[PDB]
Amino acid sequence: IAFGFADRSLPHFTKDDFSPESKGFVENSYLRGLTPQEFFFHAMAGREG
Amino acid sequence: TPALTVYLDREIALDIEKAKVIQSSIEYTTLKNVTSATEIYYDPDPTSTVIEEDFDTVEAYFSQSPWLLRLELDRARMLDKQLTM
Amino acid sequence: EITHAISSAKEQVQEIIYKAQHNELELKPGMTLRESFEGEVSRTLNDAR
Amino acid sequence: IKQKLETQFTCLFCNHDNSVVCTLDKKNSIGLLECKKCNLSFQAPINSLSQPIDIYSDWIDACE
Amino acid sequence: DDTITTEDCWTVISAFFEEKGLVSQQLDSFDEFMETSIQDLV
Amino acid sequence: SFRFCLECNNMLYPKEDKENQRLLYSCRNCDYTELAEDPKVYRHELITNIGETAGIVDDIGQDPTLPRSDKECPECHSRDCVFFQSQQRRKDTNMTLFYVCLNCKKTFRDE
Amino acid sequence: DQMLKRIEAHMLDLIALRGIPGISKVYMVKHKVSVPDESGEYKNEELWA
Amino acid sequence: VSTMRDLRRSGAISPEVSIIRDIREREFKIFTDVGRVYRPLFIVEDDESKDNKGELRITKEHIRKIQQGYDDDVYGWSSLVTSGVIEYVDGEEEETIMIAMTPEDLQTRSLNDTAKRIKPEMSTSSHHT
Amino acid sequence: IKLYGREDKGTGRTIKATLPYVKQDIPIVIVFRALGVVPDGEILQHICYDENDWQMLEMLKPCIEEGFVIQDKEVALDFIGRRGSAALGIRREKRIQYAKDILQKELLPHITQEEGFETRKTFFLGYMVNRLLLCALERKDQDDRDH
Ligand SMILES: [Zn+2]
Ligand SMILES: [Zn+2]
Ligand SMILES: [Zn+2]
Repeated sequence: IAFGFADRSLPHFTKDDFSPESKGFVENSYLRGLTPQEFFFHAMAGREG
Repeated sequence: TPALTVYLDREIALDIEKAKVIQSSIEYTTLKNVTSATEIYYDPDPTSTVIEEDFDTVEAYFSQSPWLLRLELDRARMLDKQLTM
Repeated sequence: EITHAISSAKEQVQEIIYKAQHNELELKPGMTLRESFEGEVSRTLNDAR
Repeated sequence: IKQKLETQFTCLFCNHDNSVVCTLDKKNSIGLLECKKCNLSFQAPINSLSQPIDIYSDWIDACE
Repeated sequence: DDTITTEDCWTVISAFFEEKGLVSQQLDSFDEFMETSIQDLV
Repeated sequence: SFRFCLECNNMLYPKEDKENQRLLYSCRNCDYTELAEDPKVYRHELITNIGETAGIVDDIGQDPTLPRSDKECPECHSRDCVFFQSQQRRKDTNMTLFYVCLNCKKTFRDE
Repeated sequence: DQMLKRIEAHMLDLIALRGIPGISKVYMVKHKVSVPDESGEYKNEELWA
Repeated sequence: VSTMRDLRRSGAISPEVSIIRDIREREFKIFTDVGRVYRPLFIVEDDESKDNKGELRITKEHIRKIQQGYDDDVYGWSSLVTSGVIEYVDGEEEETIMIAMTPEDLQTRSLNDTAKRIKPEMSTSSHHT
Repeated sequence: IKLYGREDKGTGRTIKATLPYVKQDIPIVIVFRALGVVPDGEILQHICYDENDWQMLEMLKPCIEEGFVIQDKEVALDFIGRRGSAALGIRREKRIQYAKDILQKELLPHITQEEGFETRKTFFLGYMVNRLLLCALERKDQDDRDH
């Protein structure tokens, strides 16, 4: 997931972070539900596909 | 993606240093690669220079248009190309 | 066990980050430090999942 | 390289349109104009930024 | 004062909705159009 | 860096003086001619590392969007500082981050 | 003056130190290849390329 | 910029007016245009001079007052907006801000349930504003 | 606007502008001179603001070199008015005035539409071309059109 916002993909994250989740890693599963950021990354992937 | 699948010679195919030598000889190289910085000088003196980055070098080396075409190369990249300046 | 594996993988990624940021991560053939970093991170996440 | 230009510009003397030939000659930075009807010619220095339209403008500024 | 619960946010949403509604911006732009656009263009 | 003429306001074009065999700084719309301090005429580089440490703004300490950090400040010795990476868009940018403090505003590398 | 910079720019590119032109880069690649064996069977063979 | 921010927060300037300062570029752009879009946002008071620091401006008092719908010396949504407890943000304004994705997330937290999603670590920066 | 010239190709890194109701591009310096600041010092001031950025100075240098024929507002204007996409026979009498009109009108009308603020246009144009040069240097990201 890229930095669609300036120097970050989302306003809810600080600038210049690189942790897996910080650039589009999902740790949860559907049963666990998805937090909004990972939901949105999945939605982006689905729209792309 | 233009590219070539190249097969070396049997001895080289199992050899690494020979393979690297062949690659370096084959891989295309230019001064721009080993070139690092360029500086155009009006060096009025054909017999010497008024810049100290090479003053002693020209003095030991020296022993028309006065404008100087002076440039710098990249030692690290120069040796990366298996060549010397 | 899944969570321990996820923690280990995220630790791997964080160590890769500390590696690259200190100008210590080795360069991949024909693939930049940023691109090598991305590849290593992606491989780590694939391994984790 | 010479470039003869049989242009559409109208010349003031014989009042025939497309009668002005704006042959640009940048070699000496000096232009050339010709008419096929009254044979009037115009002269003007031509920089690296002059065109047949600029040449015609200079001609109008000069003659009239 | 205390922490803001989630239902706090839900009633926030309800009040916002009741003021503006679903077609809020629609009617807003339509009204501003009829109000200022016509005379300004004239 | 190339400069113009003070009174003519046109660019100083360094023309050689063969008689003295020296470098000058000669305008063209005027005749104001001045000596050239350095025989260098023009200089251009190939590998660029400039602008990485020159893109600094004072009020950067007031931005909350940037993350904070406990990275010890070399000068102010604070434990609440922001960090970022160079603005250079080159594909080969090396991400040795330019840690910046609340006060010092110094692009320090603790490697 | 202008001639000197023209010469500078002209030489900056038109000097190839070595290598076949049109080859930006070459890779040192190893290759496995099935090789018939003396007794008659086949043996794979890692080999540079 | 702080002054004009508070100016619009009071309601003196229209909320739709967009005020954006570019710290890095040394630029300050303000927009008051038609056709711009926006969405509301809670305002986490971040001044390092009071208890509300890093805390919401809205409070249960406003909640009660809205539940009334009247002002206890009409109290509507626009009343909340004007009071300075609620602001909008357009697409561009969204970038230069740090939002708390949940009311809980405002307070720095201190478990292990297998039937729930997972919240972020948030440890790379020991300080949040 | 467009960064003419390629990296050490196309000769210098020149820039020429595109305008409404025209048919050709013009060197940027020329349109500066037709707007009041004929000298290149003012043009660079309005364009370059970190004189230490010699790199900016040398990318613009070909633009400055090519901007030496025009030295006043009237030649710059008739020059410009010569390419105003208008009829034939406007003569310098009215060509300069029409050029000044299109410098004022049809040009950044959102900034100003009257006289006396062509200086504001010059400052804004210098800023915009400075942004263009920064992008050419690529010290900043290309403005994401998808943003
Ligand atoms: Zn005729
Ligand atoms: Zn001068
Ligand atoms: Zn510090």
